[PDB]
Amino acid sequence: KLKQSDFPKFEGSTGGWLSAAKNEEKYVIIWTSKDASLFEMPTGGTAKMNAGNNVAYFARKEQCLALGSQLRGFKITNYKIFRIYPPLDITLLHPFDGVFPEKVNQGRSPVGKRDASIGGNPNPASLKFQ
Amino acid sequence: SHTVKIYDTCIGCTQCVRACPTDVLEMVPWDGCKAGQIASAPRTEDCVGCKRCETACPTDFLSVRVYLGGETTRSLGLAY
Amino acid sequence: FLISWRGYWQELIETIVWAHERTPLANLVRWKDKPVALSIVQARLVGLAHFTIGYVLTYAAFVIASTIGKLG
Amino acid sequence: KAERWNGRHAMFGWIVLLATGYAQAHGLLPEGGMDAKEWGTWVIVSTTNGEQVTIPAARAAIAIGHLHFGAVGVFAAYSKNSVKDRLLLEPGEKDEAPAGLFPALRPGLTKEAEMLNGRVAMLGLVALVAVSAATGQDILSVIDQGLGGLLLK
Amino acid sequence: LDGMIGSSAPFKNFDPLGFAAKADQKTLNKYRESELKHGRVAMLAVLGWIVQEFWHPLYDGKLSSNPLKALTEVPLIGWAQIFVAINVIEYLQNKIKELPGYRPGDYLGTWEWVEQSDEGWDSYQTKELNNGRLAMVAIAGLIVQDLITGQAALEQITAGNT
Amino acid sequence: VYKFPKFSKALAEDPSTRRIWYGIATAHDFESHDAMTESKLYQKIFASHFGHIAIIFLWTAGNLFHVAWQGNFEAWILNPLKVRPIAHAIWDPHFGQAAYKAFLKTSSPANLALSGVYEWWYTIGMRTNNDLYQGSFFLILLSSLLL
Amino acid sequence: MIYDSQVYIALVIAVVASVLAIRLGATLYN
Amino acid sequence: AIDYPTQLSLFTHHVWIGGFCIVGGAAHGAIFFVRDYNAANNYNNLIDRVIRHRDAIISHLNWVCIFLGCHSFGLYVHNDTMRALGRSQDLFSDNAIALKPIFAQFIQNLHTLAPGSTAPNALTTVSYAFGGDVISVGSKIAMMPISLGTADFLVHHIHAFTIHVTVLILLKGVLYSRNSRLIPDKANLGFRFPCDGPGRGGTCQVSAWDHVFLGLFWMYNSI
Amino acid sequence: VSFIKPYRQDPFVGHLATPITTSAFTRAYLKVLPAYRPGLTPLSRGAEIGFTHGYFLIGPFYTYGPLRSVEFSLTSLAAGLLAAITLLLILTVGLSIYGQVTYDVYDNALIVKLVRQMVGSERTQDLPQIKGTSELDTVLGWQKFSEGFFSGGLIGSIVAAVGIALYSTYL
Amino acid sequence: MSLDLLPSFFVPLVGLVLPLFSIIGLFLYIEKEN
Amino acid sequence: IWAFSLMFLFSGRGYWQELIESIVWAHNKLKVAPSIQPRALSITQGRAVGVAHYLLGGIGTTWAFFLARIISV
Ligand code: CLA
Ligand code: CLA
Ligand code: CLA
Ligand code: CLA
Ligand code: CLA
Ligand SMILES: CCCCCCCC(=O)OCC(=C\C=C\C(C)=C\C=C\C=C(C)\C=C\C=C(/C)C=C=C1C(C)(C)C[C@H](OC(C)=O)C[C@@]1(C)O)/C=C/[C@@]12O[C@]1(C)C[C@@H](O)CC2(C)C
Ligand SMILES: CC(/C=C/C=C(C)/C=C/[C@@]12O[C@]1(C)C[C@@H](O)CC2(C)C)=C\C=C\C=C(C)\C=C\C=C(C)\C=C\[C@@]12O[C@]1(C)C[C@@H](O)CC2(C)C
Ligand SMILES: CC(/C=C/C=C(C)/C=C/[C@@]12O[C@]1(C)C[C@@H](O)CC2(C)C)=C\C=C\C=C(C)\C=C\C=C(C)\C=C\[C@@]12O[C@]1(C)C[C@@H](O)CC2(C)C
Ligand SMILES: CC1=C(C/C=C(\C)CCC[C@H](C)CCC[C@H](C)CCCC(C)C)C(=O)c2ccccc2C1=O
Repeated sequence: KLKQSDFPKFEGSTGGWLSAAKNEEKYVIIWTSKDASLFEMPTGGTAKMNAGNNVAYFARKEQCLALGSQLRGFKITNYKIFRIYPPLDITLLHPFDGVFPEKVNQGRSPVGKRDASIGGNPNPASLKFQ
Repeated sequence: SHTVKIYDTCIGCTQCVRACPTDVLEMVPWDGCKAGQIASAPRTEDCVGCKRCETACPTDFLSVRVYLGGETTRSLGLAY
Repeated sequence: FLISWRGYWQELIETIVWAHERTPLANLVRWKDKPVALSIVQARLVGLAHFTIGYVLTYAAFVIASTIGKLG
Repeated sequence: KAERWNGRHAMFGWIVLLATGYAQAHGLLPEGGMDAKEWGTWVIVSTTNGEQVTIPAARAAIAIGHLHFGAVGVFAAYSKNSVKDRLLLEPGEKDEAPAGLFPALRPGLTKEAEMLNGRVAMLGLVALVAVSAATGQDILSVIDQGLGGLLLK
Repeated sequence: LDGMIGSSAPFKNFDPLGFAAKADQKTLNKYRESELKHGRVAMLAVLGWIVQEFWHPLYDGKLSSNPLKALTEVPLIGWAQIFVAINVIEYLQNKIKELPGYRPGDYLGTWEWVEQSDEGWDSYQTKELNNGRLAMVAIAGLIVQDLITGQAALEQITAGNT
Repeated sequence: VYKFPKFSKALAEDPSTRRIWYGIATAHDFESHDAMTESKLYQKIFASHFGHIAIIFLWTAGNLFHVAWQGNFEAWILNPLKVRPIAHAIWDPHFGQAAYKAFLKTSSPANLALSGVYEWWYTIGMRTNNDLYQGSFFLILLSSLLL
Repeated sequence: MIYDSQVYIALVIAVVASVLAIRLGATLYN
Repeated sequence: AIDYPTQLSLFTHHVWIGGFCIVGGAAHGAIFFVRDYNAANNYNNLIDRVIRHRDAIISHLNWVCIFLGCHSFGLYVHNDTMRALGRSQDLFSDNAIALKPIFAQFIQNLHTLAPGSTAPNALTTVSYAFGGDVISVGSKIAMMPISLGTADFLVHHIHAFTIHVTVLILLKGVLYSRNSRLIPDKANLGFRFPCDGPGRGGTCQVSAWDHVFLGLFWMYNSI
Repeated sequence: VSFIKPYRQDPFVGHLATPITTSAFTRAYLKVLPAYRPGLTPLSRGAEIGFTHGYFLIGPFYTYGPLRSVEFSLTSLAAGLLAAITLLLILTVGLSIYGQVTYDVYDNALIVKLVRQMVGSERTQDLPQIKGTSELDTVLGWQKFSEGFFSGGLIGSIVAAVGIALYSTYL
Repeated sequence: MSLDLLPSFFVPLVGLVLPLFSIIGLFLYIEKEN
Repeated sequence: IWAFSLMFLFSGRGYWQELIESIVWAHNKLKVAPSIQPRALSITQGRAVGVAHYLLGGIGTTWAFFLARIISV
């Protein structure tokens, strides 16, 4: 019926990925579920989970993350999202250090932090021709 | 890709991180507030510019600021 | 261009993109630039340009034709 | 490449000018003007007082012949993979080397011969236009004078 | 006369003359193709016969409502186009016949979706076959009656030439 | 999808049609262009000013030439209160016979001139279709100077 | 009425102004 | 029938009420999809299967809307530009290229022949609009055969085009009320929200309410 | 039974296996078309497409043009033929520029294998990537396709004009 | 060639040929790569 | 009213909020700023006001036109 046994029991929708997620990048979300719960696809309609390993492919990181946020309502937490380039170039994305970004984990450095409030930003006229 | 900056007015309430739809922001250790945490933007290449992050900011004039910049298929939200 | 804003035109463009990508005899032709809806500022500019050009053209036509046809 | 193509066209057009002079002299080249009722108002040239002067039918026929030749050229242009000599240079191809002041004196059906004859024909067209503009006669009148009278006879 | 679709209650596996008891699978596929084509053509022919009899809007009226008479009144250049269209359709059907998993009368390729056919699918195929058979008998009767009597269906019925 | 917004690398990397749209609308915002200095800014503005004045002079020369060639300036001189000035002739293949007849003025369909150039040029002392031609020639020369 | 020579030389001078325009256009860079 | 103000007012009022109520029905369908729609309870049913191929529906409805608008309105514009160019024989008129509504005239003929043939117990047609005699009360016309020509063809196709575009806006609102390729979690933002932000190139009016707003505009146009 | 299933057993594609996308009739009909017919060089595909397209393109121009005639007119036929030929020229120009800006390949179905085997550590998009393996997806292939479209369009327009004249005269 | 033939020579030339070549050049330029 | 609608349909909330800022400054300068802080209409409410005014104006214009025309003749 389906290419892989771990795919959710989805009947296919004309809202899945397109030619872009065959030559630029595609995103895969994996998770393990205790029950074959019925959930709503980020793209189309209702799909059925597998009582075990579940693997879904999407065209955007936002679609995978919306599916994962929906999974949290099913008490599912072990979901992990990967980015796949045109060949099998798998990169773990969402649980980047194994801890969700909302929980503080040691080993993270601040990126994009300014040691002042908004009012300390430089005047644009002094940022001309650089 | 858009630019996201975090300012030391951060109170570490995590509402920005749990509102990001593309996993751009994360909470990192800090010593400038009671919570001991500050938001970070290490994955701005996935930033879409929806500005949900600063809609959930409780600080007075924001501690996370999104500056829209060059566009990308990821930042434009293109599924095609 | 002024009343209808973006977001409503991005999803429609996505539907058109799917239709083009999933139809035979036209799959042979594909765009190089991904078709997207006009940006918010661009949409405001285009609506303003249409408004102004239509305004100027209709009033020029009216004033000229009315003067010519009324005063011989 | 451009010089060679323009020389070929100039030689062919010297032939065409001779043919046009012959046709005008020998009772060919249809008479009158185009039918505005048949071909719309775009063929009307002027309305002096109640009569519509239209484009001459001879001009229309000559334009149709030139359209035939130009269409042949356009086909050859969009037929690059099947023609012996292309119109434009391929990426990588390098322009043949300029012939110089005097191309090599190689008689026959040689590149130098065609090159020299194309240059001569283009110079002849330049001289013909210059003579017509300076003196003030028709192009065919200048060709007739330059052939003694054997063309418009 | 097999586990083939088309066996109905009045006469199950109706092969009184034993045409299928000796034929192989290829000949039986040919027989099913012929039966289905005849049935479809006959359904179209019966519907056209009746509708033409009581409605012929095309050709600015004219084209006498009696069939087998309008057959010799069509401009004969519209006959050629109908012939060519039928020919192109059957060329496409021939091309279909070499597709893998082809079934005798299946030009929609339902074998792609229908694996482990149900009873509803078999019943609908039998419905199509039975309607085609009834239409074959009906069109044969129509043509024969119009030949011997000269009146069309609703004309002969209306007068009472029964 | 590259090399069109030569002045902006951020736009040239846009994979969408937005790059083409924004390439048009940011072409004259020289201060926002990539690898930009003040000297280049003023020099480019100076050259653009020269091209603009050339465009203005070419436009005026075209008006003069079309009044001299297809107008009725000389006829309008002798009867300025009854003769309607003509801007330029019309050649449109889509015209019917009725449109040709209605727009017909003297020898060819033409547009009445609503710019008031006839009165302006008459006031400053122009009486011949050869005076207008001289002005067009001189203005094209000035445009060449500015370019 | 202007002559053919008058219009022709004005067209030729206009061509020269065109070559000067592309030179300015190309000098203002791609 | 002879009180023309009453007839005109009644028709216009009832058509306006109908258009408003139809837009409201579309709005509340979208509201149901956002709020009261349960994905689990609707596994592989009609609602699920419609959402699963919403792209195809919306794309083909888009093509139909473009086709109908191009044709109807551009035939109007072609008539306008042919008249402006003095080419009266190139119009889409009765004395020119003619588009006779033959299907509607056939129906009109069928109704005026119904009494005695298909409605044998009828003495007169249901309405004189389909054909018959001119009915006048006090020298004022009550009803009369409404002839259909090329002018009615164009305006009827204009009606079809406007109705199709209104249906397009409202159906796009209903089907894309829960999710899309832009916003995969649009249902979490509710039925009524202004946007998701300036990102993704701009996500104005992606709601389903903003579709009942545009559909209200187009219903006004159509009515 | 169900007549709609996920396309090629992939429930995540933006496509469906309906009785129209993947029906045997659709398969055969699209496989007999010049764009997908097996055994055709790109020049042959272009020639057939151009012939058919010019043949049906001369129709609307001749019938409804600015120089129509309820009777047969040589001027109307010439006008329609010229309009059809110029439209084919415009379409050929579009094809040429599209092929110029789209592909950089001269022999496909190999370069993909070469870069999947012998590595493609270059600027990519020419060695790697490469969408489609058809011969129409090359610079040479599309050029011959456009040439065939243009020549076949001219020939088909002329043939259709001749047929129209014969039908209007002898019928 | 009279002066009144210049409109019929130039208006089609400009208003049709110049768009075609300009579109060709602009499309080629804006679709270039690096 | 139909033309009035276009103010809400064409404009945006930020401009009106920033104008209300200066109006509130004047009120505070005169000690008459209301306790209920004045805010510009929300984006959705701005759209709703625009569409309601547009519909009212257009339908009323057609209403008056139809009624006057068909009552006069
Ligand atoms: C075997 C089938 C068949 C044949 C040979 C004919 C033959 C004829 N019909 Mg006819 N007709 C048919 C079926 C058929 N009909 C059916 C089923 C209907 C009901 C819709 C009609 C309704 C009909 C009318 C209303 C009229 C005719 C008329 C005519 C005559 C002129 C041709 C014409 O205009 O056709 C017109 C045919 C149609 C409008 C409908 C044809 C629809 C076809 C049969 C279905 C699709 C065919 C498709 C291309 C192939 C199938 C695909 C797939 C199964 C492989 C001609 C004698 C005209 C006449 O002069 O009457 C005396 C006329 O006015 N027919
Ligand atoms: C007069 C103003 C006007 C016009 C022309 C349109 C036109 C259209 N709107 Mg609309 N719209 C308007 C005002 C208008 N709108 C307003 C004020 C609003 C605010 C509420 C909207 C809100 C709106 C929405 C929400 C939607 C539309 C849609 C549509 C399209 C329907 C499909 C169609 O007919 O395309 C065909 C195009 C036309 C009929 C326009 C004229 C084209 C001419 C007649 C033919 C072609 C001319 C030719 C190409 C010219 C070439 C020469 C040129 C290059 C020089 C169409 C483009 C729908 C859509 O996206 O399309 C499906 C849709 O969903 N509109
Ligand atoms: C959609 C609207 C529309 C339509 C239908 C027409 C129709 C027409 N115009 Mg027109 N026009 C329009 C809008 C429209 N106009 C507008 C908006 C303007 C102003 C800008 C004009 C300005 C205008 C002028 C100035 C002139 C016309 C002319 C014409 C006529 C000839 C056009 C021509 O050469 O056809 C070319 C047609 C084609 C190349 C074919 C296109 C259509 C094909 C048949 C579609 C086929 C689809 C097919 C069924 C798909 C299924 C295939 C199957 C195998 C699966 C024709 C009657 C001319 C005239 O005088 O005629 C009287 C003329 O001079 N028009
Ligand atoms: C900016 C000034 C200007 C403008 C707007 C026009 C406008 C027009 N001219 Mg024109 N013309 C002008 C200057 C101008 N002219 C000058 C200076 C000359 C002397 C050489 C002519 C000689 C001329 C002739 C001989 C004819 C026209 C014709 C026409 C009409 C059709 C267009 C055409 O065929 O152009 C053709 C124009 C030329 C061959 C001359 C070049 C025009 C100038 C020099 C270029 C100006 C460029 C401008 C500043 C910006 C260019 C933008 C570009 C990059 C896209 C149109 C009304 C035709 C007409 O009357 O039809 C009824 C016609 O037959 N013109
Ligand atoms: C300055 C701009 C301009 C100009 C000069 C023209 C000129 C013309 N248009 Mg046109 N048009 C334009 C802009 C323009 N258009 C725009 C912007 C639109 C969209 C709004 C239209 C929409 C339009 C329509 C809808 C129609 C025209 C038509 C016509 C023709 C007039 C009808 C006639 O009597 O010719 C009769 C025409 C002929 C006898 C044949 C002409 C065929 C082409 C044009 C000849 C080109 C020759 C060319 C050099 C060949 C190259 C070589 C090739 C063989 C390889 C004429 C050629 C009509 C027409 O003829 O359609 C084709 C027509 O139906 N136009
Ligand atoms: C302009 C003439 C002036 C005369 C005055 C009056 C005449 C007139 O009015 O003419 C116009 C006219 C007809 C003109 C017809 C013409 C020019 C036909 C030309 C056809 C050219 C062809 C086939 C070229 C083929 C070239 C090829 C294949 C070129 C090539 C090669 C080769 C050969 C090297 C091989 C290479 O091989 C490889 C490697 O590919 C490929 C390639 C491309 O390189 C009729 C006019 C009128 O009928 C009308 C309109 C109205 C009537 O009432 C009155 C008349 C009769 C007068
Ligand atoms: C191309 C050409 C003629 C082409 C003729 C063709 C195609 C023929 C066309 C015809 O057949 C058709 C189509 C149809 C027929 O019915 C009509 C004709 C007409 C017969 C003449 C060019 C003629 C070109 C000429 C004369 C060029 C002269 C250039 C000079 C002097 C340059 C000098 C400099 O380059 C230096 C030396 C140093 C630089 O630094 C400075 C400068 C000053 C720029
Ligand atoms: C070459 C040429 C024509 C060549 C024609 C060819 C090849 C035709 C080939 C054909 O295949 C076609 C195409 C078609 C076939 O059906 C016919 C044939 C025949 C088979 C004309 C040159 C024509 C050349 C001409 C007219 C030259 C004129 C030169 C002049 C006036 C020179 C003046 C000066 O020399 C002085 C006087 C003093 C100097 O100091 C200053 C200057 C100015 C340089
Ligand atoms: C003017 C304007 C405002 C400001 C408008 C405000 C603050 C409304 C003020 C309403 C007053 C305070 C009450 C209404 C007073 C009227 C006189 C009462 C209505 C008339 C009756 C007859 C119904 C917005 O907030 C806005 C938001 C989004 C898009 C466009 C706009 C916009 O155009």
